[PDB]
Amino acid sequence: ITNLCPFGEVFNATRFASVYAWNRKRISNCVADYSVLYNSASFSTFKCYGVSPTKLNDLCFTNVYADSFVIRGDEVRQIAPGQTGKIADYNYKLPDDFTGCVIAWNSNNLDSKVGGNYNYLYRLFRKSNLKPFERDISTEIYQAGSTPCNGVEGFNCYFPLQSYGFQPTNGVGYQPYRVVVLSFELLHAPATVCGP
Amino acid sequence: STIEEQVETFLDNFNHKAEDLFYQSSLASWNYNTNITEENVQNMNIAGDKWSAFLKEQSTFAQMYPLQEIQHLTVKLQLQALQQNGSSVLSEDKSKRLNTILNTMSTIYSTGKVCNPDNPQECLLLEPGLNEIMANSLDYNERLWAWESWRSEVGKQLRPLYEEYVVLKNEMARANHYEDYGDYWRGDYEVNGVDGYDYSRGQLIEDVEHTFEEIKPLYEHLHAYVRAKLMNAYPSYISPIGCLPAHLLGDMWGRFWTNLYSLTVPFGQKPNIDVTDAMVDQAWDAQRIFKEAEKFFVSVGLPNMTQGFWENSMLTDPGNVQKAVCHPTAWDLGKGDFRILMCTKVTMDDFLTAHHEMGHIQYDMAYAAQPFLLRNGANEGFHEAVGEIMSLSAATPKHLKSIGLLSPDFQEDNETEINFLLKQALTIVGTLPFTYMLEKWRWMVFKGEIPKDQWMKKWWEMKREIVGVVEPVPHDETYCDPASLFHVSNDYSFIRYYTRTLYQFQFQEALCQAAKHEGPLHKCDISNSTEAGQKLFNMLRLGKSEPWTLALENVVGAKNMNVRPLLNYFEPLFTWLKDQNKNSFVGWSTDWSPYAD
Ligand SMILES: *[C@@H]1O[C@H](CO)[C@@H](O[C@@H]2O[C@H](CO)[C@@H](O[C@@H]3O[C@H](CO[C@H]4O[C@H](CO)[C@@H](O)[C@H](O)[C@@H]4O)[C@@H](O)[C@H](O[C@H]4O[C@H](CO)[C@@H](O)[C@H](O)[C@@H]4O)[C@@H]3O)[C@H](O)[C@H]2NC(C)=O)[C@H](O)[C@H]1NC(C)=O
Ligand SMILES: *[C@@H]1O[C@H](CO)[C@@H](O[C@@H]2O[C@H](CO)[C@@H](O[C@@H]3O[C@H](CO[C@H]4O[C@H](CO)[C@@H](O)[C@H](O[C@H]5O[C@H](CO)[C@@H](O)[C@H](O)[C@@H]5O)[C@@H]4O)[C@@H](O)[C@H](O)[C@@H]3O)[C@H](O)[C@H]2NC(C)=O)[C@H](O)[C@H]1NC(C)=O
Ligand SMILES: *[C@@H]1O[C@H](CO)[C@@H](O[C@@H]2O[C@H](CO)[C@@H](O[C@@H]3O[C@H](CO)[C@@H](O)[C@H](O)[C@@H]3O)[C@H](O)[C@H]2NC(C)=O)[C@H](O)[C@H]1NC(C)=O
Ligand SMILES: *[C@@H]1O[C@H](CO)[C@@H](O[C@@H]2O[C@H](CO)[C@@H](O)[C@H](O)[C@H]2NC(C)=O)[C@H](O)[C@H]1NC(C)=O
Ligand SMILES: *[C@@H]1O[C@H](CO)[C@@H](O[C@@H]2O[C@H](CO)[C@@H](O)[C@H](O)[C@H]2NC(C)=O)[C@H](O)[C@H]1NC(C)=O
Ligand SMILES: *[C@@H]1O[C@H](CO)[C@@H](O)[C@H](O)[C@H]1NC(C)=O
Ligand SMILES: [Zn+2]
Repeated sequence: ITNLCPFGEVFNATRFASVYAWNRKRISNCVADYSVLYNSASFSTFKCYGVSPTKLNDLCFTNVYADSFVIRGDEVRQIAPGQTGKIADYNYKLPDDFTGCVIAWNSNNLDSKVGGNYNYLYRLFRKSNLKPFERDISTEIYQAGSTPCNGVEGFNCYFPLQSYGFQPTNGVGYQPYRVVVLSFELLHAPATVCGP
Repeated sequence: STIEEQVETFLDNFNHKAEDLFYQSSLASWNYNTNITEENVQNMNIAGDKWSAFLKEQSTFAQMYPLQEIQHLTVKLQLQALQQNGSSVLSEDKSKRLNTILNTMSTIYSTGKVCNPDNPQECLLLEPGLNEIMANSLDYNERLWAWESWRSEVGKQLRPLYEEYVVLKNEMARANHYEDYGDYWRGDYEVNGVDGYDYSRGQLIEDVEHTFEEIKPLYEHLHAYVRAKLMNAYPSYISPIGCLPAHLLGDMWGRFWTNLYSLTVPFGQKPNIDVTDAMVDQAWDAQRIFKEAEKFFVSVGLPNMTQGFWENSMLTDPGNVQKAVCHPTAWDLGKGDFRILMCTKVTMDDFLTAHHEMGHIQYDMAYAAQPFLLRNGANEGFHEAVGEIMSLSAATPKHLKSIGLLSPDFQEDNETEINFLLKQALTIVGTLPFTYMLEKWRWMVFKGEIPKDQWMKKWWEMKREIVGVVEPVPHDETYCDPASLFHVSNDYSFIRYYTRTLYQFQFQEALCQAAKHEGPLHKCDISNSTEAGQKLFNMLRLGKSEPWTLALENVVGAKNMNVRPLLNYFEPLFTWLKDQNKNSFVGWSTDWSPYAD
């Protein structure tokens, strides 16, 4: 088919999604040269699991997914199999044995404005942890007490979404990092994504 | 759904919502402190009022959880903090009024200026104008004019402010069930609910006074020895039994006798341990200074300063244009933003202070991982001590030869050790009576033992009695000479410098065992000692999660502060001063003063 993959559409996007409502795009009917991604060398974190990148290039799949979102720098450590923390519990959970790749780069110059960028949210509370690749955007008020909340914040009643604060002056750990998680799938259906 | 589980959730919700609002307050306060304009005060006022209203909101929620039901003390201590009411107790007018009072003093100190009598168009700031006079001038009248005009033209402005400041600060403290504002400040050292490690706020005074009595004999001989050399420096102006005149002490208030080294050096023929000349001769700038301090901490395994440190810190006087708080401040703004504000000059003084306030920063960085409310030193004394651990190693001649500020031929001998010990003593010993006396004056003013009527009377009584320093000019009650010092005027507890001075030798003692340096403690220079740094680090990462009595034992093996390490440091100088003073008076009479009646 010889259509180069729209990687430029996801990695170079003007805007990314908040992590609590991460965004996934299916890559179909395309030829993916995966080496050109690692050879951009812009990235701070580029780890693959359940597959070798060298071998990954000469390999076919029925479909490829790219999940994009943004979190704090020191929280990127949670985008890895079998991890615990605020993000992997209530925002984006990878399975413990995982085939795919995790890519992240510092997004300070792009997603932090003077005075603060608050459009980026993250889920802070939830009744139970997320199953892998589960996604939750409920806005119901978390109840921590025997007393009901009546749908408003209050005592032992906390709105479950919190806002990221990104200023240019923040330490590296508090700076905004952009994350892309590459899922591969193999169905009983014709492969639509290959390398050269 | 147990009470302990709800509180953990409530603290977590707090820790996440709190971080940004504090960061905003820090960020606005940075703008004012770096650049005093009326606008930046308004913006700073708004950020702090927003943060204060958040705490009052959370405090109301926090006060609904029964405190005694919390088991783990680490959690219990955070919950306890959030119930404090703080300044919310003050009525809205009284709250705004005190904020206005504090800002007015804050500005007066950093921007007040006294003009020359012969020429009224040349006016001088405290820094760098007056500090320089008090630090290098050898003329009595010049030092006298700088000393007296600052007190009379600026201190008298602070008097009616401090009067109402005491009243409101007292209102707020006594409403939080402390006996006075002095009690509130002492509560920083308080430890409760931990068998064998508790520390009562009253215990702090007992310890400070008890430790002080062992320092008196060392100080008296240092005092007697300095007065002897001074009697040659200022011929007819010094009594051989009298107190020392305050303006002859080396800086604006006589807090550090450091600049008296030039007049009081024991062996002038030996090469200079005051590297100020070498720094100037080698064309050092402030960049070089802080890089040599950064390089130091790295030598023991501590991290480089963040990129945001070198980018955002103010390390030189911004100029005539921008008006800034030139006092050395070390800033943990939260969210990983670390900064230092300091109007650096090329002096050994600033070189050592760079190591000091950078040690402050390393501590801030080490406990960054803690939950929000535990991000803080174990107590005020710990925080103000880490930097002086380094200042102790950096100042040693061995370290100075190591970095090239002493000639590579210079080798230590006994006269050299005495020279070094004497300078260290002028800085470290000299400040102890000064520091203790000041804090006692405040504690008595706050408690109410000194009436509004006799503030300056009792202040100078204690200066002659304790510090052995006399005022050159009689000051009535229109003055407020305590307020003329940065800490008094900018609302900072001062006892933190007394306890840090005892702490630093306890820590040094334990670190020179870790580097297994053999010899006298005054030649230590822990450097290239990963083993030493890691021992110090393991205590810094704790922040305030453990009681300082415990954390202090974990390093030095002592539940409480001790002066034995401090006196063991200066022991060789102690015997030396005793021999120098055999034909000189030691002590002083309170009665002689350098003026009539
Ligand atoms: C903590 O750890 C650091 C790192 O190890 C130490 O810094 C090192 O210090 C040593 C000495 O201060 C440096 O070693 C070399 O020292 C030479 C001194 O010359 C010698 O003196 C006589 C002869 O004159 C001899 O006994 C013996 O050879 C001495 O070494 C310097 O002159 C050298 O500098 C030269 O470097 C280059 C390299 O060829 C030349 O081109 C130059 O022209 C110059 O002459 C040499 O540097 C060592 O380099 C330092 N290391 C680093 C990384 O800087 C600290 O001293 C230590 N601190 C403490 C407190 O222990
Ligand atoms: C030390 O601190 C001082 C603080 O006083 C700093 O001095 C200030 O420097 C900043 C530099 O950013 C200046 O701010 C700028 O002001 C510009 C003025 O623009 C006028 O015209 C506009 C027409 O479009 C108008 O919008 C504007 O403001 C009005 O509308 C605003 C809402 O739109 C409203 O909020 C305002 O209140 C006002 O009603 C003005 O009429 C502006 O265009 C810039 O965007 C910028 O904001 C300040 O003027 C300086 N303050 C002074 C001179 O007093 C100083 O820089 C600091 N030092 C250092 C080293 O940084
Ligand atoms: C996101 O955007 C950047 C650019 O903003 C992409 O990087 C660009 O990659 C192309 C690859 O074709 C580079 O073009 C090359 O230029 C040389 C010039 O001599 C030419 O000889 C080559 O044949 C090739 O065409 C381009 O220079 C490079 N730009 C930058 C600034 O590095 C990046 O690939 C995009 N991301 C994705 C996933 O597509
Ligand atoms: C902090 O201030 C609040 C002000 O509300 C105090 O709460 C009050 O406590 C007294 C005595 O316990 C009651 O009479 C009031 O009814 C309480 N407030 C309300 C809203 O009813 C609180 O006591 C103060 N903090 C401490 C430690 O006492
Ligand atoms: C701390 O910062 C200094 C100064 O930037 C670093 O020293 C540089 O190290 C790089 C490679 O490690 C060299 O290429 C440079 O020549 C060094 N000097 C400079 C840039 O002036 C040092 O490595 C840093 N240390 C740590 C632990 O991060
Ligand atoms: C330093 O004092 C020692 C103490 O024993 C003494 O013996 C010696 O004279 C001195 N060392 C010198 C002068 O190098
Ligand atoms: Zn300090």
